[PDB]
Order: sequence, then structure tokens, then C-alpha cells
Amino acid sequence: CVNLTTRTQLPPAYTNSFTRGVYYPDKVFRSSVLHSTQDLFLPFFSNVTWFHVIKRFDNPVLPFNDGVYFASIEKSNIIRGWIFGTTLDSKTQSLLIVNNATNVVIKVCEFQFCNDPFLDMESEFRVYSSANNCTFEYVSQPFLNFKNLREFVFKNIDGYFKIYSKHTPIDLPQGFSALEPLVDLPIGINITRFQTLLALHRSGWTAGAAAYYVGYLQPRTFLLKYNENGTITD
Amino acid sequence: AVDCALDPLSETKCTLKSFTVEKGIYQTSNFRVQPTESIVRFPNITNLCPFDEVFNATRFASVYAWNRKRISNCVADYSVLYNLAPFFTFKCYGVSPTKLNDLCFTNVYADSFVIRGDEVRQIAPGQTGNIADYNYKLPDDFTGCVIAWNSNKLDSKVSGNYNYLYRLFRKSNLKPFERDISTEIYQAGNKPCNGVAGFNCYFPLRSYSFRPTYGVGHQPYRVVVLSFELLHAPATVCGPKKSTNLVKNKCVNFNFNGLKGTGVLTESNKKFLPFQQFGRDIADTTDAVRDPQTLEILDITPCSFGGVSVITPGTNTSNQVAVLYQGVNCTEV
Amino acid sequence: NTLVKQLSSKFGAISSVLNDIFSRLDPPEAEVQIDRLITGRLQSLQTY
Amino acid sequence: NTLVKQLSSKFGAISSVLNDIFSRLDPPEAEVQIDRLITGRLQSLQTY
Amino acid sequence: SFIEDLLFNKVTDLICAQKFKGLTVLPP
Ligand SMILES: *[C@@H]1O[C@H](CO)[C@@H](O)[C@H](O)[C@H]1NC(C)=O
Ligand SMILES: *[C@@H]1O[C@H](CO)[C@@H](O)[C@H](O)[C@H]1NC(C)=O
Ligand SMILES: *[C@@H]1O[C@H](CO)[C@@H](O)[C@H](O)[C@H]1NC(C)=O
Ligand SMILES: *[C@@H]1O[C@H](CO)[C@@H](O)[C@H](O)[C@H]1NC(C)=O
Ligand SMILES: *[C@@H]1O[C@H](CO)[C@@H](O)[C@H](O)[C@H]1NC(C)=O
Ligand SMILES: *[C@@H]1O[C@H](CO)[C@@H](O)[C@H](O)[C@H]1NC(C)=O
Ligand SMILES: *[C@@H]1O[C@H](CO)[C@@H](O)[C@H](O)[C@H]1NC(C)=O
Repeated sequence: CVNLTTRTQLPPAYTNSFTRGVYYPDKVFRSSVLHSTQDLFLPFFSNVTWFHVIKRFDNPVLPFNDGVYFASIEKSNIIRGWIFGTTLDSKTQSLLIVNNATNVVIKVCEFQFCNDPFLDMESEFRVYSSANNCTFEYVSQPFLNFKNLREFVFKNIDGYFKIYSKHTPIDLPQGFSALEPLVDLPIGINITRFQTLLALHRSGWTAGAAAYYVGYLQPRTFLLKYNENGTITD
Repeated sequence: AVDCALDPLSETKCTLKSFTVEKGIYQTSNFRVQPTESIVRFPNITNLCPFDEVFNATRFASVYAWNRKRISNCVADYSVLYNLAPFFTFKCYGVSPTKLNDLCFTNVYADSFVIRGDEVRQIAPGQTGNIADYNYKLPDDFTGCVIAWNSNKLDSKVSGNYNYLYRLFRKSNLKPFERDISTEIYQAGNKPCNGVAGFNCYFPLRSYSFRPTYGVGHQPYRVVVLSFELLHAPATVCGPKKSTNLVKNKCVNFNFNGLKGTGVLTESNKKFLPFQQFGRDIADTTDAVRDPQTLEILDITPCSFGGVSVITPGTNTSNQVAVLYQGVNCTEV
Repeated sequence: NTLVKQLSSKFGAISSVLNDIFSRLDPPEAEVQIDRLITGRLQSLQTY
Repeated sequence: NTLVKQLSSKFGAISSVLNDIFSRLDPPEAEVQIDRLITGRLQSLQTY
Repeated sequence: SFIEDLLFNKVTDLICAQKFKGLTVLPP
């Protein structure tokens, strides 16, 4: 790793979310019914933080107050994985999610990173320098202007880490898109901060532009409508 | 005397509480269809899960560092949890300690530690004291069991044992199921203790020093707490019940993975999707179920029922009656 | 409609359904929950 | 007047005031006392 | 009649759910 002093100070953009961040809160089927729920949701018409990556490097460290709504507008799969933790060293457990070429790997244990971790067509995978014994490991099928919109919701409650996901082909747009549950993990950690991961390749050369949005969840009461099938339409 | 189940006139007399019935139309009762068979459906898991080493362990941890173990995806057997010792305490809250062999749970949690003899009563919902607010705290909606047994012959030693410790001084009461391992010094006074002992600077750990000689109410006790969560889930863990082939299009009583009922099971057309297990209706009752051995969806419909009325003239005139079945097409009585 | 919707109340019992109450507790103890449920439902129907 | 006066009756509990009930004794019986008070007050409202 | 037809037209799965709880409607 190297140290550089060429960064330019610029606050991230602020945008608004209209009707995004609605996910199925229970594992039960309902058809053509109006229901009321009280859970951790994303408030409607709420400001969210917008980062743009193309040079300029923007991988800050952000809190994990109660939950995270992470959205990515992108093409050619630059955003790769996620790091979650409390102190981000070998003194506390850290959760790590990386999308392989044709798989996804999730693991929770100690690790070691630089002050500005990054990822180096992929031939070399060097994000962490050391790794001690790990408690939970998991391998699964891959999760997969700008032409791809990926929405994810990360929660941690009742000693379980919940990942909800949704994908869509298309300054967020209008409309309604429910999020189906994807993974539950029995981890049980402290979790306070997190940081994203993007892929960069050395290469005239054109760099794909990507944008990602971060929003925070709060406890709220919602009234959901289920149509003839088990689809949330409003 | 009158027999209330011989003919409709007798049933009308028995309902009206009289030996004479006058002209009119009377509503007697309802008719149902009784079940004929019985089926039980449980998952095909056959392996066992660790219970021997949880109880037959060499060293249990201290109170402030209580040992936690997660139990899932097995078949639980509780018969072996009888001959632990000649006498032991076994108290279950939310369940009865005789019926937990035919119940299906989501996840099992086992917490193990060792406690002073007379503090066993303090491991209970909503109790205050020394260890229930500084060492181990339980919620007020607990659903589980608590087991405690004597450990004099194994734990106490003549030479002196000081490997068991508790905590006495803390700022605020612990959140339920929360652990603390801090050793930072207490600050009763107004000046810093600079990490050294002194007045108003007390080390927040203490020892037991068990010896074979103390009274019956002071020897160490071994305590294990089992926590369940009876909700809707894939039902990873539950006990030894034999399965049976399922029947369709016949009013039978069923036990699907712990849900008991009576009715008729039919092939379903609902558009379930991977994570959906069962379904509900307008009145918040179960309507569809998923068989945990074939991954197919079935619909539940209670078998036929209705109301019966009796039309008769006065008993003074004749003993002939007519029967009216309400709201049914009597090609399908 | 409201008479139908009243059936999901607990009235201080441990569950809103009867079969799980009868399949989890011994006869000495299930009586209190059954009594609570029965009294609540009777009151609702009488009010109707 | 009778609706207001109904607020100061025990309905079979230790006391009418509920903070004293909460402070004096443990949750296991405090739940029963609270249930008694709630049922009594709801019945009074229904009658009114 | 015409006015009777207009009046009749003016005034107009839940039934099964209610019936499965034991509430029925009788005809005049
Ligand atoms: C979000 O924050 C920005 C500045 O932090 C503010 O201008 C904007 O009004 C906020 N959004 C809402 C909906 O208030
Ligand atoms: C999957 O990712 C892990 C990262 O820990 C790596 O060690 C492994 O080699 C990868 N597997 C493949 C097939 O790329
Ligand atoms: C991991 O290693 C550390 C140090 O070697 C040890 O204290 C700890 O018990 C180990 N954990 C597991 C699960 O093996
Ligand atoms: C998580 O880590 C922070 C960092 O010190 C700490 O203040 C906090 O107490 C930890 N969480 C819990 C539940 O102890
Ligand atoms: C339910 O799914 C069917 C496909 O089987 C579809 O034709 C229908 O439009 C869906 N209902 C909606 C979207 O309300
Ligand atoms: C267990 O699973 C296998 C594979 O799906 C299935 O064929 C079998 O029937 C299951 N066990 C029982 C008792 O049905
Ligand atoms: C512990 O050891 C005894 C010794 O015979 C054995 O009978 C028992 O099954 C073991 N496990 C438990 C949980 O008691």
C-alpha cells in the first residue's frame, strides 16, 4: 500500500427517495389484502447520500445506525463487495462479502486492511493481508448511460444478519419495486461501520462510470397492499 | 323419559325441555362430518445433535462469561435428560416438561454456567438481586427451561479452587442476553484511580473459594438454560415422531410439523414463491400449507357442515315430522 | 366484519389459537388461558 | 359521575393505583393485577 | 316497472370466509 496527498475535498451529493425500500417483512402468503405492519423501514421522500465514482476515489467509512439501504446504478459490474465491522482490525470480528467470478463468498473473522482498502478482468485478489481462524464461512451462487439498478437492504437484529436484494434493468426513478428476501445468517456480532468495494483495472482507455446511494432505516408503520398473487403493488 | 338421539321429534323435545311440542318450525342443531383417518408429517432428518457434551462437560465457564451454544438441524430427545442426578431442579416456563417431545422449534440456545447454591432462585423471569442484574439477565417473555443440579463432589476441592468469579460493581443493569467482559476499574470517587487499587477503587471481580465443608445451602450448583423460539420457520429441529402417508379429498385430522387441525386437503393453485411456507386468509387463519417432505402446497378446507330444522304440527295431532337442511343442495347431503 | 376480526385477539393469553395451547401446556395450567379466551369471545358475541 | 367514580375500585387487585402495583411486587403477578384492572375498566366503558 | 327497475339497480370470497366461522344469512 502507498500514501498519496492528491485527494480533493468535495461533499457527496444529496438526493431524495420517493417510494423505494419496501420489502416483504414476513414469511407468510397473503392474496388481495390490505395489511398493516410495524417494522424498520425507509421513510418515504427521504434524503439519501449519493457518491459518484469514475482518478477520483470515494470509499469512505459510514455508520451502521440501524440498517442500510444500498442502491447502485451501474454498468459492467464495477461495484463488487462489502465489508462490515466495528473497528476494522484484528481486534474484533469482521464480516466480508465478495463476488467471485462465478460465486459469492461470505466469511466472518478477523482481518487486516490498509488505511484505504481497494481491489486490484480479474487475476489478482488481494484485499486482506492476514486472516486468522474464522467461525462462519458460506459459498453460494452469484447474486447476479447506466443500464443496471441493484437494490439491497442490510439488517442485523435478533442475532441474525438479513440480506434482501432486487435487480432491475432501466437521480433515482419513480415506481414501486418490492424486495424479496435473499439470505439469513446466524452471526451475532457488534457491527457499527461499513465500507463498499469497487473493482479497478489498469489499462484511449475508457472508465465505466458508477453511482451508489446510501440511506438509513427507522422504525415506522406501513400499510401494504397485496394483489391477487403474492405481489406487493402499493 | 325421553332419548335425545332417537328421532328428530325427540331431539326437538329435548331442546325445548318439554314433553309436548306445539305447531311451528324449530331449529334443533347442526350437522357435521366426522374424520376417518389420521396422519402425521415431520421432516426426514434422522441424526442427533450435541446434548451429551453440554451436560457431560469437564469445565463450565464463570458466570460473567457464560457459555452459549446453538443447536439446530437435528432430532431432539429429552428422555436422556432424566438421570442427571438423584435430585435436581427442572422448571419450564411457557411449556410443560412432559410434552416437549412432539413440538417443533426453530432454533435452540443453550447457556451454561455455575452459580452459588442459594442463588438458583435468581435465574428466573423478572427477578432482582446480585447476579440477575450484574451477571445474567433474562427477558420477561421467556419461553424455555432451566435445569440445576448439585456439583459438590466434582467442583469443590480441599486444596482450594479460585477459577470461578462473578461481578459485583457496575453502572447500569444489563440488557437481557448481554455479556460484559470489561475489567476497567470502578470510579466511586471523584478522582481517577490511575489503574491502581485504593479507596473507592475496587476490582469488580470476586471469588467463591468452595470447600467440602460449608453448609448444604452454599455448595456450587451447575445451571443450564434452554431457550426456544416457537414461530414460523423451516422448523430445523424437533423430536421423535414417526411419519405417515398423506391422504387427500377426505375429512381427516392432521399434524403438519406441529400444526394440528381437522379438514380436507386439496391440491393448490396459489402462486407461492421460494421463501413462502404457509398462507393465511381474511380472518387470520391458516389456509395453505407446505408438506415438509415433497415441497408441494396444499389447501385446507373444513369438511361439510350445516343447520337442521324440524317442521311438525302439534304432538296432540300427529307424531310425523319433516326435516329441512339449510343452505345445501341435497344432491350432496 | 368486526365480529369476524375479533377472533385474532389474545385477551392476555399466550396465543390466539387453541390447539397450540392444548399441545404445549399440561391440563392443570391450560385452564386459565382457555378461560380467558372463552370469556373474551363470549363478551364480543354478546355485545354484537 | 359514575364513570369517573369507577376509576377508584380494585376489581380484586391490591390497589387501584398501578405504579404502586408495579413497584411493590414482581411482574408475574403484576400482569394478573393489570389484566383485572383493564377488564374492569373496559366493561365500565361498554356499559356507559 | 321502469322506476322499480331503476331503484333496484341503484342499490347493491368474504362470504365464504364468514361462513367458515359460523355466521350465516337467512332468506326472506
Ligand atoms: C436532506 O439533507 C439536506 C442537507 O443535509 C437538506 O437540504 C434536505 O432538505 C434534506 N432532505 C429533506 C427531505 O429534508
Ligand atoms: C472465491 O473467493 C475466495 C475469496 O476468499 C477465493 O479464495 C477463491 O479462490 C474464489 N474461488 C474461485 C473459484 O474463484
Ligand atoms: C482461534 O484462535 C485463537 C488463537 O489461536 C484461539 O484463542 C481461539 O480459541 C480459536 N477459535 C477457534 C474457534 O478455533
Ligand atoms: C461495539 O463496539 C463499540 C466500540 O467500542 C462499543 O462502544 C460498543 O459497546 C460495542 N457494542 C456493544 C453491544 O457492546
Ligand atoms: C398473477 O400471475 C399471473 C401469472 O400466472 C399473471 O397473469 C397475473 O397478471 C398476476 N396478477 C397480478 C400481476 O396482479
Ligand atoms: C427425505 O428427503 C428425500 C429427498 O427429497 C425424500 O425422497 C424422502 O421422502 C424424505 N423423507 C421422507 C420420510 O419422506
Ligand atoms: C453422560 O454420561 C452418562 C454415563 O453413563 C451417560 O449415561 C449419559 O447418556 C451421558 N450424557 C448425558 C447428557 O447425561
